[PDB]
Amino acid sequence: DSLSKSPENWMSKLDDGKHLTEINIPGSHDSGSFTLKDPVKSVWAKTQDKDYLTQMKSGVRFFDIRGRASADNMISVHHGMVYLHHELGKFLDDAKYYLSAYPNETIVMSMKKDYDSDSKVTKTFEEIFREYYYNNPQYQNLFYTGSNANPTLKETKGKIVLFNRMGGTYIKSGYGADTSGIQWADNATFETKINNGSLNLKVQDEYKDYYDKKVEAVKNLLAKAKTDSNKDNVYVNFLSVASGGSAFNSTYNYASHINPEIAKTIKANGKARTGWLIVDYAGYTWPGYDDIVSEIIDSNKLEH
Ligand SMILES: O[C@H]1[C@H](O)[C@@H](O)[C@H](O)[C@@H](O)[C@H]1O
Repeated sequence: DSLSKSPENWMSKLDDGKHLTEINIPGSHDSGSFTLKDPVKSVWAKTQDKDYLTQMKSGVRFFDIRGRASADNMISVHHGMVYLHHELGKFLDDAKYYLSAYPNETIVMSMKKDYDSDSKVTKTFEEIFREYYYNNPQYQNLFYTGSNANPTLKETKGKIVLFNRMGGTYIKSGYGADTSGIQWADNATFETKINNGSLNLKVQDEYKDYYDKKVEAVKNLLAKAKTDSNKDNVYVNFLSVASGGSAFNSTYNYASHINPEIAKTIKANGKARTGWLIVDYAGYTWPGYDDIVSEIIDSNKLEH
């Protein structure tokens, strides 16, 4: 009866009546850094080792896309300064390709300008994205354009939904899609209203935390999500941290220690509300250890 035995289609099995906030959804942090292959330059920069398409087969439905405008018509996928060797449009095609395959899955694409734009560039990153990406003919059916604020799965089945960190946007469909974007606190657990007071955003993004204070920070959010069945609260709980949490040698190596541990909690809680977990090294499982993504998936309640 376990849903994650087949990660490619896990959503297609939920109740399309559910709001997407009410859906426990695994995500990858810094989703497109999988292209890094210099082991050295990789110690903190690399956060994933699969590609989008596998992340997807693997069960990942929240992607943390970091972008930089390198052209008025182009958004580069970056990790700060570090160009990650593809274009925004690399992600969108693979995703378009993928929903196209598993049409009853939905993806939440977060889009945050991680770096200043190149000198040629003139249009703002939001401008750049509203114009040449969201409002583009090629991606026309893919982006949820829906009127709703608490979008249902039924509504967004087959659509890339926006979790927008671009700031104020002239886009009206997705999460915090409105003129005042989403205020995000630097390095903190914090709460805000988005999409014009329709939804509350409760985030744990304490990315600077030392390793034990990180872990306590995710558990804290997870203990909030668990006992909150309000549709109008969205939870995004970042399991990723800087510097290995000051406890480890590499983001990979840090990853190896948080995920399994967080996985144990989630599993302890059984079928409860957990919100959206953003993990480094999504879909990587160490022999013996619980898998955070799988547990995320199996924490959902599906059929009575
Ligand atoms: O380095 C951090 C980390 O990538 C977080 O996941 C992101 O939310 C922050 O914006 C960023 O400053």
